[PDB]
Amino acid sequence: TEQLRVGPGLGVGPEVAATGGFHQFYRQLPLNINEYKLTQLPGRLVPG
Amino acid sequence: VYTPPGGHTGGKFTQDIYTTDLLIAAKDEKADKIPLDKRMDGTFSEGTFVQLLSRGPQDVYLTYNPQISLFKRKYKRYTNFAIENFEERFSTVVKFGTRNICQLSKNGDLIGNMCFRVTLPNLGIPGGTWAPTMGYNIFSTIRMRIGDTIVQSHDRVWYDIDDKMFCDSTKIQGLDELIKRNVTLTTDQEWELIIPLKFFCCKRNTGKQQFLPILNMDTNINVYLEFNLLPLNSLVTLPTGSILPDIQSIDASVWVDYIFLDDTEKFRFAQDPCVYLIEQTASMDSLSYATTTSGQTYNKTDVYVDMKELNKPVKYVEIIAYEQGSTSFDYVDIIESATFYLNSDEQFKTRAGEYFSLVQPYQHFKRSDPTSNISTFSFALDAGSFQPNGYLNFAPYVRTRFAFKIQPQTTPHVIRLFAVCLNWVKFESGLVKLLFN
Amino acid sequence: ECLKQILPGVRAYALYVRDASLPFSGGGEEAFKRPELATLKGSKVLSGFLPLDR
Amino acid sequence: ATQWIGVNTQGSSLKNANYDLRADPIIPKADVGPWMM
Amino acid sequence: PGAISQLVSYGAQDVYLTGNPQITFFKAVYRRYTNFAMESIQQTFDGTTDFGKFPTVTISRNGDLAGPIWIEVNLPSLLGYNITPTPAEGNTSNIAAISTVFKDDYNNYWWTYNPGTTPQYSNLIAAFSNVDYKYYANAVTSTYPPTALSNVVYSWPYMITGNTGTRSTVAIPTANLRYVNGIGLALFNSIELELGGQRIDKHYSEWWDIWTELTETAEKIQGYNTMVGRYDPAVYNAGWNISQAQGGTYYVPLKFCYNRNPGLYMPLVALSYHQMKLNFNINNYLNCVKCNYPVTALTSKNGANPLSITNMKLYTDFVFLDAPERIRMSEIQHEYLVTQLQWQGSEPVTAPGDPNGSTNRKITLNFNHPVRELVFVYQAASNYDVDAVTGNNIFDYEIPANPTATPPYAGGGEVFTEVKLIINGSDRFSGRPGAYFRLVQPYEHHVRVPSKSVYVYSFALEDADSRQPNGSANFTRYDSVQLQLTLNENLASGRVQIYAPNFNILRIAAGMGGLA
Amino acid sequence: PGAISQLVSYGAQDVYLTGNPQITFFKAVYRRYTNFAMESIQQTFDGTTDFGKFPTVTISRNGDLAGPIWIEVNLPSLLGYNITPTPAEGNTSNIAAISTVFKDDYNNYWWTYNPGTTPQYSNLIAAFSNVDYKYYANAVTSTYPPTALSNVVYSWPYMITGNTGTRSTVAIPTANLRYVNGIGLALFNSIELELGGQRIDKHYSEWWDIWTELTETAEKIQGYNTMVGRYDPAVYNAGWNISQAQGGTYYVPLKFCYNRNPGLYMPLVALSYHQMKLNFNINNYLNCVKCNYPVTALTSKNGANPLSITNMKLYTDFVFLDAPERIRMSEIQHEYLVTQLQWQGSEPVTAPGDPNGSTNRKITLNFNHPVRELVFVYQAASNYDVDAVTGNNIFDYEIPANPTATPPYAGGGEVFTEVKLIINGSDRFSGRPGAYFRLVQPYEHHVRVPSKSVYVYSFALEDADSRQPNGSANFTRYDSVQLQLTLNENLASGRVQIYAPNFNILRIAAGMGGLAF
Amino acid sequence: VGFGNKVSTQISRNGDLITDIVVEFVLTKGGNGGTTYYPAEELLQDVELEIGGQRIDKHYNDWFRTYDALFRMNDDRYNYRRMTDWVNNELVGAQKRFYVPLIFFFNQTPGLALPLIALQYHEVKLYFTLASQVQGVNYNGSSAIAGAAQPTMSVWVDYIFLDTQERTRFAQLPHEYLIEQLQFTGSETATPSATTQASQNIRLNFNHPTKYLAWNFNNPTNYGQYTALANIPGACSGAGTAA
Repeated sequence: TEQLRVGPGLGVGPEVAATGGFHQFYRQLPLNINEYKLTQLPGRLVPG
Repeated sequence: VYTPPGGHTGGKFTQDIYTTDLLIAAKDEKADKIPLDKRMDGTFSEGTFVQLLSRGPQDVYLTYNPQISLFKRKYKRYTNFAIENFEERFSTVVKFGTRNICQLSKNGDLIGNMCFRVTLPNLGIPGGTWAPTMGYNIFSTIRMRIGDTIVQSHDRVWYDIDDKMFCDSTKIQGLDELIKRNVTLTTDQEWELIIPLKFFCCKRNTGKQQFLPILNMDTNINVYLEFNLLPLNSLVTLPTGSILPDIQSIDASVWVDYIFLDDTEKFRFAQDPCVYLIEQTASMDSLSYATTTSGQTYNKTDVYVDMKELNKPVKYVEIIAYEQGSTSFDYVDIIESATFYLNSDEQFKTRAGEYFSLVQPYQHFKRSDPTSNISTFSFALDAGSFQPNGYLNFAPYVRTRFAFKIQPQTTPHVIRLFAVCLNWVKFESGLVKLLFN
Repeated sequence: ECLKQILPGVRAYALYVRDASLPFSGGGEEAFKRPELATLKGSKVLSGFLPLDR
Repeated sequence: ATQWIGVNTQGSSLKNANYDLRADPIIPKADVGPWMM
Repeated sequence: PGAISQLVSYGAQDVYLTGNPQITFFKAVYRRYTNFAMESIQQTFDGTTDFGKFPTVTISRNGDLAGPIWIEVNLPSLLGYNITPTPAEGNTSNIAAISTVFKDDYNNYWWTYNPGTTPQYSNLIAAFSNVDYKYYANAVTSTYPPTALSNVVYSWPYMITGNTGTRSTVAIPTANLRYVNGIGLALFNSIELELGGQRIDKHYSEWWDIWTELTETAEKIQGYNTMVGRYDPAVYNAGWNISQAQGGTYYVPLKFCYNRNPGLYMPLVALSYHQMKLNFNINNYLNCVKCNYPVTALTSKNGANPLSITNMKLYTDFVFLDAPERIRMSEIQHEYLVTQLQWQGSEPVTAPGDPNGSTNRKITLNFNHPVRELVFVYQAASNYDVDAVTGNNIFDYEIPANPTATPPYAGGGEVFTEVKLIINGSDRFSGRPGAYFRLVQPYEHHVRVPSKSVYVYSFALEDADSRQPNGSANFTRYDSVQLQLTLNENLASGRVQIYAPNFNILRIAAGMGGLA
Repeated sequence: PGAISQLVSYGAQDVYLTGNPQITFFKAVYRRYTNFAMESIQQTFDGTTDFGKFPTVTISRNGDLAGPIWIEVNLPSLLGYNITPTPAEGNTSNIAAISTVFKDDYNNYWWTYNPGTTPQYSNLIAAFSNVDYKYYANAVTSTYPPTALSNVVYSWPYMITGNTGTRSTVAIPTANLRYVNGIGLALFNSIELELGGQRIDKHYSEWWDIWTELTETAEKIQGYNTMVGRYDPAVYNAGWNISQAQGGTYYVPLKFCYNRNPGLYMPLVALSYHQMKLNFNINNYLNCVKCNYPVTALTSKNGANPLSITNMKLYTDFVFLDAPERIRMSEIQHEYLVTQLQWQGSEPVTAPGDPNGSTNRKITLNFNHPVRELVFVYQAASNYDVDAVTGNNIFDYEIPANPTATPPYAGGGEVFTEVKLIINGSDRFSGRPGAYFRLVQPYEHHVRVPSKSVYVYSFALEDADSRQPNGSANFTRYDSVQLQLTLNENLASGRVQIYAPNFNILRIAAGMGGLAF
Repeated sequence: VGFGNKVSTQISRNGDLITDIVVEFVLTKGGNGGTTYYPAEELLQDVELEIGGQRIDKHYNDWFRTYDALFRMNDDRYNYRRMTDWVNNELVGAQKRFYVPLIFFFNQTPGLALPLIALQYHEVKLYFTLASQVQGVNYNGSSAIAGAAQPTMSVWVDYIFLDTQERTRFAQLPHEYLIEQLQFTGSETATPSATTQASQNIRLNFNHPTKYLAWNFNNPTNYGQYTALANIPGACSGAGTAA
């Protein structure tokens, strides 16, 4: 058989040999867990 | 600056005339090819993101074109049933030294597991003790008679071997307490023995279900259990000058778990024919000593067991040795090597006794010899599975034997081989018959 | 729910009257079948001798 | 109908017994689950 | 010859076993899964996490399905805590870290060695064995290096009293202060699981030990025991220290149907509006220690710390699923097969002389869904009490010693002699002895048979949960259920607990969850 | 009443369990299989099978599939061998088969007994207990037979010095010479499995020890220790000798996927051009033994044999198929999902008291194929050395008793305090205390908890290969992976041996096999 | 029923609506006048209430004491004391029937009467935890009282029977009841021992619109002791004399 000496890359198909060099570029941020508990309350004026 | 190896766009594998099947379908049918790299949810360690999205061509066998999930589990819905526990009685007074026959009452729709219960009367001899394992030492033979035919038979030695070979470890300590094994029972106290009966029934035997369709046994065709008990003279040891008080009646019964079914199956089992795969046993021994015409006895350097009476597909055999006179438990390893013949042809290269005791059992349970000296030989990849994984059919053979090479003995030991073989029992038209004899 | 009881009920009854009417199932050699040996200890009988043709 | 004797409104232990010696009128039931409306 | 000959020979039975083959055993087969990855992610606590507190933990939607949960508990080492009543022996004192009047040479501790003195080196405090690595009290000295060694210092921070004779006096405590063997389970009297505010399940300290002894596998019990304790009674009641009387990290699993079965991992991806919470019930620090002295203060020497828990951190093992699974999970309605635990209590006396009762007792069982089994355990001594001395050993399902009868009776087993379950006034089955329920039922149904006397009865053909129904009894159609106990005649005056794991269905739809 | 009330009133909630039934628990079924038979056939070695040799075995195409393989090793009892520097008291001298000055009467050994002498029989050498079957030294005598038996003689070839006085000198050698506990595994440093010269897998003595502890069941591991000579340290370190210092036949399994999973049995019928061969690496003569003296060599008392291996046989269980399958096996190509091991060695100073280390140590990993689990084995002690004195006890992945610090520290355990894995520079998981990986991980996922300091981490959900993958981490696409280990401060320098069992595809076609990357 | 045990009730459905619930205890005290202090509600260690298995609230004996201290006034709190304690200098051996009204959302006023008629799927179930340490009945301080008798307990529920018109409406129409809940977890104080004013900042964990916060500083040994003991009349045992 043919040996597929596949390397580094991220998020790619089985036909792809490698895409990365030493640091693959793409990453994603989380969604900020328990954010729903946090409200960012607006301020108000005092009549003064 | 030079073009990186493989090109500025990451290098790819070509699609040639040798690439087939998954290495192509995985890419064209890739279910997650559509998302614009938004496949994963949030709140994670980045390495987990990397792992989840780092599949290669070697993964087309594992995670491409999925068939199932590990988490979208389904369960199967089952026919409604419930179990009631009935106590069956012996027709007459239960005594030691005779055959005590218990008739079943056909209480339920299926018979599941069965257990025999007996107490030991308090003979009242302060220096007296009972047999090492009264849970088995008393049961010379147990048979299950189904109509006119016998489905299976077992005796004291097989039962103890079964436990020492197919009782899974987390149950042994509880079982030893249950059958009062490895303990000394004195004759001052009345002891309660509860003994499981390793029939072709559901559990206790590495089996699955194999229920008895009791409803379709018609009229005067019933289930009888034959409990052949040894006389007390072989069971209880008394000090010199102590006279056996004797037992005129025994408190004994049989616990049978009866299952009642929903109407659908309730009638099907009563009416429709059913065939079950069952396990039957045989016992073939050979003496370590030989006798001649003048009555002289000589020890055998080489002793073989003729398995000529065994005519069934065998899953495995079990080999023990024990002193001829001490007809009791606690077995001894007296075998240096052994080999197997079919019609005088070798089946495998002679192996040492340690192979049969320590190695061969790997196939199945209880590959150990803490106090046990039980060795086996299998004809199947596993012994325990209900599935008929493999067997050797002895029906067409005329000269089968295991030849055991031993050191010359001073104690008259006997080598005893058990076979466990497959058969079928059919319940049809009110009758129960075996397919093969 | 009714048909779930009636349908196996009808099947069960038809089989009941089948057996309630005649002895056993009516089956002959199919029911009253003793087990087969099917071993070869004596499938070839060694006829003791072969006489000459005369 | 042997499985249907002693049946409650769903699998709960209501002490079925009619403690209220009266009529018990019917409660309308729209099959809206997660959030009634 | 060999296997080749075996293949040539043919029997009639073969037509039923190898004829027209359906499967083979030598062609490996497997199925394919949507790629997923696991991660154990820490959860936070709302509230104080120490002895006697009731913190709440909300399990956040970190992944798509919330699987196994482990609680990491960091307990202090009590060998350094005083028991204020000080019945005797002056509690405890550190030897090595303080009291610099003591000198350490060749790991031997001597009182105030004067380097300018005579060959009579000094008064010995403790000897050290360079091959055993243990300290010894009252070692024999005819020369500076001690020779014969005895009286092993099983408890290192022993007491010393000075200004008595010409030298101070050293002795080893006789009171072994230690954690209840099952400390990782004893700490938490209960944990409730709720989703959306609806209670789903609840475990009790006793249950985890009962389930472990009843449905655990071989060669993991030593591992499990190491994580939560549970030193076998045969060595725990031998008075061991150092190993049984130390703090450190304990790992407590939560064995819910939603934690030990991948198919039931809580589908939080489909529960955007309902979070699930764990409500904790933790014991008081004046508990879970089976001490020789009555315990009252149990408070540190170094300051006044009341045996606080140093850390408590739970981790949920989340699975992250790929796109097609996450899409189906949020769009498709699900009905998950789940298990709930219920239990009942009663308090018999088993006729202690006085007319307070008999050996014939009934317990009413108020259970509410199909039940897998009934599990009966018996806690009677001071092992249901709060005292430390012969008390608090809650995982002690046996008959205590009680030689306060003409026979100086103790122990013996066979807590119950016969039981029968009565359903709606009628027997469900004919009575069977305690041995039947202690050994035969688990021999047939469960993966192990219990060491501690635990009596079980199953409604299943065989069962250890097994991730698939296999028979149940529906207690919603039983208007009156009583379990009749025939008791032994040498039981103490304590409580009976009956547990009944049962079925329900968890419906997941439109971001909200709940039980039928 | 009875179970009928339960049967009948199954109730509304139970509709999910018993409604519209799909299966029955009351009909036992089985499937018909493909006729086969097994034969155990002995293979031979090419090359000397002794210490320090690298023999190979070619597995002959006797059957259709090659199943389990066991190595049957015949070792001499070594108490018949001398420690050449003679550290003390003549390590061994046979006193039964040789030296006619020894007399034997009632199994009692006496010095030059003269039958014509007085009631003072002679000088007793060794007393024999007819009930215990043991010999005793320095027994009390007065009647012809000795009256009190003590000082049990465990090694029969004691040391004698003769003709120096009125009695010979009898001493029990103070030299408990024995094979390392783990002789069944230690004898073999490594073994390779290849098809056609191309290596597929390679196992080591360390892995076999760890895997057995990690993935073995009760009442099999106990036999494993007997046939694969190994002993729990609880008794081995108690000073046992004659009960353990024995040779004889040992049975070492090769736990390859091709040997353990029936479905992955090597289909030699389909491999007409590639033979399956095993390459052995046997340990050295001065190894796999332990003593309380500096052993430099062990040689026979009779002759000059340097404690060679007596014999060695390889037994392969071959599967023979009937014709229908044998034909299909040849004509149809196969693709098997198989496992192999990968590892990297590293010998850091490992946070010693010595100022050449630090407790924050990272080990860069070099794995590629999709990994099911990581396993870390700790070897940093005198037991990592080849010396016989406390050495060679390689299967002891604990902190040594090394009291070379202000506190006379020994043992204790907790080799690692925190473990974290990093992939592509970022954490794969939040760091957890070492006990997480010694107790929790193997409890949750694996079959057994080693209960010996073993660290594991799974990428799969509840399995131990289990003949089906349940998840993996594909290392082939990782930019860089490091294992971060927070060390204790009571460690010796030594090796950290990291294994990473992984999956690959074995393609077999046209009589040829090979590993597909 | 017993000290330290747990019992529960399921409210029968004999009516349309329910409002008050009164828990009865019959106790015998083991000491003379002044020995007890609210034994009826110390005993009622807590009551949890759920509908169909859904938790609605839970009240604790200390909440009952705190609530009484805050919200019951001069006539109703003395009558409350009459219902929960001995108030006439009764002597050892006195036997009294006690009434402990519950303080759930539906039982302090008819306007929030709980509609059982509209709950044909769910039962309303109450869990009662009885204290093991009850001052003057089972223990005097920490010392057990030999011969102490178990309580007699009963729970009474006040049912409302409606006419045909309203009965139909309550059964057929949907309802939204605006109800109260208690939120509670235990915690430790930071009381300073000497030459300092210690302070603590304790995190609150509450999650619905809150009418008020309330708190006390309790001696866990003595039910209702929210102040220090002192040699002031009524402030400690034997106060004012040499004992």
